[PDB]
Amino acid sequence: YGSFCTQLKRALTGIAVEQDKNTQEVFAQVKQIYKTPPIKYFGGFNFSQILPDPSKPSKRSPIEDLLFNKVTLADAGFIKQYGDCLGDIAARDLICAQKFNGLTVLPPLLTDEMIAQYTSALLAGTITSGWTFGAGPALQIPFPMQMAYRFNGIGVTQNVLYENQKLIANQFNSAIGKIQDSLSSTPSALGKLQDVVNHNAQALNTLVKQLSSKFGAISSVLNDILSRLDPPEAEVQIDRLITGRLQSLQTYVTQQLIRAAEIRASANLAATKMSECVLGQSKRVDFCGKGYHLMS
Amino acid sequence: NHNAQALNTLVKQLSSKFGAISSVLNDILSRLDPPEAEVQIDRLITGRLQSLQTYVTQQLIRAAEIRASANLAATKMSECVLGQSKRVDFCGKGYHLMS
Amino acid sequence: NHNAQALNTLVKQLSSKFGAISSVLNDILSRLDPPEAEVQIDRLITGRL
Amino acid sequence: DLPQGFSALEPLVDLPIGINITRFQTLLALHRWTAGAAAYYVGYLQPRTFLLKYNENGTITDAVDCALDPLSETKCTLKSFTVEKGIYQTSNFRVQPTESIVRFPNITNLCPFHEVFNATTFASVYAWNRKRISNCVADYSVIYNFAPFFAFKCYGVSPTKLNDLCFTNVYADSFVIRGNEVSQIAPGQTGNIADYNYKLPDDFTGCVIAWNSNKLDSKPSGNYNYLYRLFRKSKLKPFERDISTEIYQAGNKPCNGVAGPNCYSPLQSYGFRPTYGVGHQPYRVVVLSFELLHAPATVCGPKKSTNLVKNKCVNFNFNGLTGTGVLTESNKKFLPFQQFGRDIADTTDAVRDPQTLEILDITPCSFGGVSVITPGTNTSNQVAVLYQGVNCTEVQLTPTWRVYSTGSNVFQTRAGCLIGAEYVNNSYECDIPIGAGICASYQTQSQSIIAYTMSLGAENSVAYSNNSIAIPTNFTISVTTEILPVSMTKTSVDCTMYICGDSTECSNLLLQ
Amino acid sequence: PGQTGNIADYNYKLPDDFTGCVIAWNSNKLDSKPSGNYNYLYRLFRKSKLKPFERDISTEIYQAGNKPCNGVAGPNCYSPLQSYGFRPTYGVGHQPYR
Amino acid sequence: QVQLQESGGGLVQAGGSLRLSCAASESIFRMELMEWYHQAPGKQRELVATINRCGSTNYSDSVKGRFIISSDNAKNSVYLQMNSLKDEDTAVYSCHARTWTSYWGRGTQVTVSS
Ligand SMILES: *[C@@H]1O[C@H](CO)[C@@H](O[C@@H]2O[C@H](CO)[C@@H](O)[C@H](O)[C@H]2NC(C)=O)[C@H](O)[C@H]1NC(C)=O
Ligand SMILES: *[C@@H]1O[C@H](CO)[C@@H](O[C@@H]2O[C@H](CO)[C@@H](O)[C@H](O)[C@H]2NC(C)=O)[C@H](O)[C@H]1NC(C)=O
Ligand SMILES: *[C@@H]1O[C@H](CO)[C@@H](O[C@@H]2O[C@H](CO)[C@@H](O)[C@H](O)[C@H]2NC(C)=O)[C@H](O)[C@H]1NC(C)=O
Ligand SMILES: *[C@@H]1O[C@H](CO)[C@@H](O)[C@H](O)[C@H]1NC(C)=O
Ligand SMILES: *[C@@H]1O[C@H](CO)[C@@H](O)[C@H](O)[C@H]1NC(C)=O
Ligand SMILES: *[C@@H]1O[C@H](CO)[C@@H](O)[C@H](O)[C@H]1NC(C)=O
Ligand SMILES: *[C@@H]1O[C@H](CO)[C@@H](O)[C@H](O)[C@H]1NC(C)=O
Ligand SMILES: *[C@@H]1O[C@H](CO)[C@@H](O)[C@H](O)[C@H]1NC(C)=O
Ligand SMILES: *[C@@H]1O[C@H](CO)[C@@H](O)[C@H](O)[C@H]1NC(C)=O
Ligand SMILES: *[C@@H]1O[C@H](CO)[C@@H](O)[C@H](O)[C@H]1NC(C)=O
Ligand SMILES: *[C@@H]1O[C@H](CO)[C@@H](O)[C@H](O)[C@H]1NC(C)=O
Repeated sequence: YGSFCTQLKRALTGIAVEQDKNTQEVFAQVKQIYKTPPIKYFGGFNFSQILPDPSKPSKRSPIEDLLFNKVTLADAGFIKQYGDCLGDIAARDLICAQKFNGLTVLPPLLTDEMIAQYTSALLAGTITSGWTFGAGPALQIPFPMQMAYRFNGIGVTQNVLYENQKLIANQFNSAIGKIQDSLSSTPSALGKLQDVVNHNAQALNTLVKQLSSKFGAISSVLNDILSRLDPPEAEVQIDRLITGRLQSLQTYVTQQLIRAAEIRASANLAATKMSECVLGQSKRVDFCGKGYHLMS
Repeated sequence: NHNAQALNTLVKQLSSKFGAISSVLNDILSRLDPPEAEVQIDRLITGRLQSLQTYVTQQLIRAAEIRASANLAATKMSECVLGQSKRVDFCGKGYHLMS
Repeated sequence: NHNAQALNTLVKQLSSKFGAISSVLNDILSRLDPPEAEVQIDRLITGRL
Repeated sequence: DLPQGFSALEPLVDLPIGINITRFQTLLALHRWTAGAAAYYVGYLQPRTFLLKYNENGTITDAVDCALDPLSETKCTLKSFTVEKGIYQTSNFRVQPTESIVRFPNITNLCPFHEVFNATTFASVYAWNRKRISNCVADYSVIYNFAPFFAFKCYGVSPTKLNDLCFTNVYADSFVIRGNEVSQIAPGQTGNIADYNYKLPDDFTGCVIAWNSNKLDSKPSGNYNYLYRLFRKSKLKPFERDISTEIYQAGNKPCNGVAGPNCYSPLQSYGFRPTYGVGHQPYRVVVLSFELLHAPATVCGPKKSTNLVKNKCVNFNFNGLTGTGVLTESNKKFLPFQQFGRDIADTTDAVRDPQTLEILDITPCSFGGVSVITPGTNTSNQVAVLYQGVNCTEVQLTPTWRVYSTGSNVFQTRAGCLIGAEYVNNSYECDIPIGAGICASYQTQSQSIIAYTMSLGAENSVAYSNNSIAIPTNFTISVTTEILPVSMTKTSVDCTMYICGDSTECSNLLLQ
Repeated sequence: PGQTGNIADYNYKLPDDFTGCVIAWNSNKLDSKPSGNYNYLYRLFRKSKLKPFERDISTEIYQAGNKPCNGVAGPNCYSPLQSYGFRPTYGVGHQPYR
Repeated sequence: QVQLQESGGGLVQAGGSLRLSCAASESIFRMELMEWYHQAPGKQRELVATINRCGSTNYSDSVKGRFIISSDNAKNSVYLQMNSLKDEDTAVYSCHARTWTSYWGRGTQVTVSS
């Protein structure tokens, strides 16, 4: 029938490489891993709700823990050992059915611990250095002075902060505190991240279920066709199944290509936001929040 | 490299039988009789149409990606070259001077 | 213009034989026998899909 | 020894021998006798796949075997003689079965096909007989010895494959019809026989056997013992008979039991004579109808039943259902009337043993994918092999080459297990990505091809104090480059030349 | 091509990719006798099926038991060369065909 | 299942002779390389002798004129014929073979009394 399968494999391999490229581009802006000082006192600002928690083995901040627990995952790409499928617990899930038909899920190159380390490095750098660590060597500065200069950036003089430090610190602490409860209470907060998993699972399940159609033949099982018909009268039946399954595979591959393109666009936007709102201050309207931007 | 590979694959697709008895139309026309030839020619026609459709769709997707890249390049030329940019890490690493 | 052209082409595609003896299902179901009509209806179904 | 290099071989002679050959022999010439000595090399060919290279002169100057080592398999897959640095996917690995098992019921009797195919009398078409066959071993190769017909005519199956399948019940219908009405005994047919006397369903699965019987059903005066129905209010439903005899009415007034005007008898007798044309001579017809497997099977051919094995990748044949897999014990609670078990993809996964009423579960044998990690061929010929998504305790395998495990060449990662690489505690930048936080590279000197954990970046820690600042005292001007694609190649394609060429019939076919 | 039976796998076997023609015609007026033609034979027993375009000529006493035949057609010992019985009063399905 | 196993080590007086018999479980006609390494206590391993598929044989400086390496084709094995033993030849000997992945033997002890 030609070389359709080489094309399908090439397309899927390209998408698989593109995903790792997206993650690496987004999360790896800085090439030095900074450490926060042992003593946590930044003029009254409470950063304990975003800095890593050393007590837990995972070394993740409480908000990161809430986000990770809020989004469920279907397949993590780990060792789905054949022994588990053969264990015969009388509960045959969809993963074993997908595995038995030649569809597999590969694991990402960057484990969650590495991403957490990258995020913690970025947070420590932007807390102890300001925005200088994104344009050269990291230069230390006290946090109230950095806040004064960020205030001066938006057209409000410095003396507004130094005479209102306690009130601003309390407001910032309360605003940070309300975020966790807002995330927990809302049921559909993380819908964008869940839709990806749901769509991929639906596509794979539809591809698996497509195997039970006749496509005009006398049976949907090749062994029955081979054992019930003459040697030269079975090709005219097998051809219909082959054509139908090739059509299904082509449809799945095209859909995956389009979805990958959209996700790549989103990843590029996220990388731009990270480079412009985190490593510096932005004067663009409604790009890094609503209002006058200070930091992210 | 990608364009050359696509064209070469499209050319090489012409040597497949697609279930017919031969991949050359002259052999099919000169061996079988007028009424039957069709049941064989239709297979080749369908296969070649499928190959052409696949190639066209792939070209469309690649063209969309290249257009996105070209738009980004035009924006970079308008902002970094014809002026100075205060956007961080848009026109180089560091503080921008010119391009 | 593009949307209208796409819709008009999709409508006009219904007048092609796709290798069958006729492009109207009633003619195929009135001229040929029950067990033979299928080999003709399948071509139209595949083409329209 | 045999010299290095390549030299292709060219054919001379092909002959139509057409005999068994199992052994051969070499002759020698001895002068007279006198002493002598000879030497010769003998090798055995095997079915292989090669990649041969032709130079500009048309001669074969190089070849690559595709089943010698992972590098050669990668070269064959890429269709090239050079491989660049990276990780490629080459093939899959599967476990082949060991033996075969067959399980058939406890059937000893022989099916009674003799009493059907000749009984010196056949029932009329309007009231046809019907015999039910069950609980017997069916031999369809003896049917040819009972009736002088030409060939079968089967719709759902093939005549030569009837000795393997195992059915639930068989039905035989017999009658006598006219010569030109035989073509009406088929699915989707309309005629006097089809819709008034004997109607076949649209999804028929069986065979039709019709043969001429002019020497038994014909008389010089004329046979009048065979009748058929002519008038009927409505068409027949599939597999239905009518026996009732009455006076059909074709008018408004009632017949009142007399065949007067608009009153006829819907039972016309065939007139059979020995001087008629072929299309009018009597034909004896027997239809065999098969019932597929939904209940315990009862009728099928003479296949021996072997022993039952478990926990082994084996081939199975349960009542005509053939496959390969691993059969284990079952915790499923089958109902008494159930015999099979189906899954999401609608394939059998739980079966009931025909001899002992026991349930078995089927699982496909182990399989997986293989990736080859290699540096450039310009550097070295050594590779590492990654079995994807497999606990590295499992590893007749499909690939021809076999791996041998030493103490330290086998490593287990979260993406499978890696053979031919050495693990180290050092952390460098990633070179050849493998899986979850693992990379591989080539060492200077399996000692070569080391696998390590990728390093995020150099460690740092900026001193922070609430009365200290750091101010630069010098600058540096830097110039960097950034590359961006803009446009690609513009191509145009011609339909008629690509699909059909200079042919005219193909273009006419494509026009529609 | 792709047929199974006595003739197909024990006497004459055709390949699955056959490219040719078959010509068969009735010869009842030449190959039939009132007493019965016995000059045409066919093989009945064979250990294994025939490869395409392969013939067999050897005449031997086929063994259907564990004990050796020892050259006598006794118990579980037969002759795998059965003679066609051709008569002019047979049905069409039994008449000889060339 | 193990690729290579060596045998022949023991106690031998100075000036004697010995034979080492590294036997492989795969056809040696595709191994492309058979190497002998010796490690004495206190130092690292050092190359001893090398034989390749074509037939070329190589030795290091402290080898030539003392002992040789050969191989027969009746049984899959590589033989090293230790001759003219001296004190520093006491070491553990290993055999190595690389087709597309290096296979290492267990090694055997060789001690010479002086
Ligand atoms: C910064 O915020 C954290 C969490 O809101 C504070 O930790 C709380 O401390 C009080 C008293 O020390 C405890 O009763 C709470 O249980 C703590 N919260 C949690 C979640 O454990 C922390 O004290 C704040 N920083 C300062 C300087 O007050
Ligand atoms: C800032 O850096 C520049 C370049 O790194 C310094 O200029 C160098 O000075 C040394 C010592 O006089 C010369 O040997 C080099 O040739 C100079 N480099 C160039 C490119 O001219 C400069 O001195 C530094 N600033 C200060 C205040 O020392
Ligand atoms: C291929 O070559 C080997 C050695 O070159 C052959 O030698 C046989 O090796 C086996 C394994 O030890 C012995 O059991 C036989 O007795 C050897 N044959 C002899 C001594 O004549 C052998 O023909 C092949 N070995 C394989 C295929 O493993
Ligand atoms: C190819 O053939 C030409 C003509 O004989 C000859 O000159 C040339 O050397 C050949 N090339 C090779 C590689 O042998
Ligand atoms: C049925 O078969 C034979 C033909 O072989 C037929 O002549 C006869 O009427 C029946 N058999 C017997 C034994 O009567
Ligand atoms: C069965 O009964 C109905 C009811 O009278 C009658 O109309 C019909 O013709 C009969 N036969 C069939 C096949 O329905
Ligand atoms: C079938 O026969 C075998 C052998 O005689 C016996 O072991 C088995 O119990 C029988 N099963 C049934 C259902 O008759
Ligand atoms: C692999 O199998 C071994 C066999 O006992 C087991 O100890 C181990 O936990 C398994 N590992 C994984 C990742 O399945
Ligand atoms: C690499 O790290 C593991 C974990 O501590 C350790 O057990 C292993 O011995 C290390 N490698 C070497 C060569 O020591
Ligand atoms: C920050 O200020 C506090 C005053 O409350 C002082 O105790 C502390 O030492 C200062 N930080 C450093 C690093 O000296
Ligand atoms: C050829 O000979 C072998 C051994 O004598 C035998 O098993 C086989 O049936 C014969 N015929 C064919 C077609 O192989």
